[PDB]
Amino acid sequence: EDVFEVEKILDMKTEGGKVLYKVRWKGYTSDDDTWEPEIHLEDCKEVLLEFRKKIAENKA
Amino acid sequence: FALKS
Repeated sequence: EDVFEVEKILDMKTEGGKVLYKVRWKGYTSDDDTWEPEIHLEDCKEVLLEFRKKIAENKA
Repeated sequence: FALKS
């Protein structure tokens, strides 16, 4: 009921020691993006890696 | 598939 399909990750921040990744949910608008802890992504690590590849390349 | 906060 409360589980949804991830599309891609588009940002990352640390908030009070919490590392959070901004998730774009498949089929939803950017108004529905949420900040998720890395633990919520442990089943879609490849999606997180694609985002980390981009930010490393953009630096660079 | 992920829990959405």
